[PDB]
Amino acid sequence: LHKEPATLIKAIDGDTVKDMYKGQPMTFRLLLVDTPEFNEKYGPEASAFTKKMVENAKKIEVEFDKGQRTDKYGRGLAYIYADGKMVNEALVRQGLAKVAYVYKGNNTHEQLLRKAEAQAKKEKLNIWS
Ligand SMILES: Cc1cn([C@H]2C[C@H](OP(=O)(O)O)[C@@H](COP(=O)(O)O)O2)c(=O)[nH]c1=O
Ligand SMILES: [Ca+2]
Repeated sequence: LHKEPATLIKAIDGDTVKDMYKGQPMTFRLLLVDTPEFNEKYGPEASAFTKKMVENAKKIEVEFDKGQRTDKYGRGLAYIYADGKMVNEALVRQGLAKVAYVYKGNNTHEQLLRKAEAQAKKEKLNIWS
């Protein structure tokens, strides 16, 4: 896998962000996670966490996996990095997302994320509280 450049257009919610990628706007859905909807418990906290992480970064990157790059809604499927730190992993490590939507052949970072989930659970953080 490799990181590619993008620029934030707009944080959307805990697991979606609108970035410009190769000069075109697109909405990215974070691989391998599920944050609560805004209307749900922890949903606002997830949205706020992702927003601050992407808005504060000097450098946003996208990393596609080995399989599907868009989902059925035309959303990009990627791991997103903010100054080198993976947003997907950070959300899981803080108990603000579950590991979810693990489809075969776009699951390169599954075990990293699962390791983070286990530690969030041990710490009884947020969703695990
Ligand atoms: C994360 C992810 C979601 N999806 C689709 C599955 C779900 O379809 P359904 O909408 O039919 O439930 C939907 C969940 O995304 P959200 O959690 O953003 O709603 O996105 C993928 O197809 N591939 C992915 O890697
Ligand atoms: Ca969601």
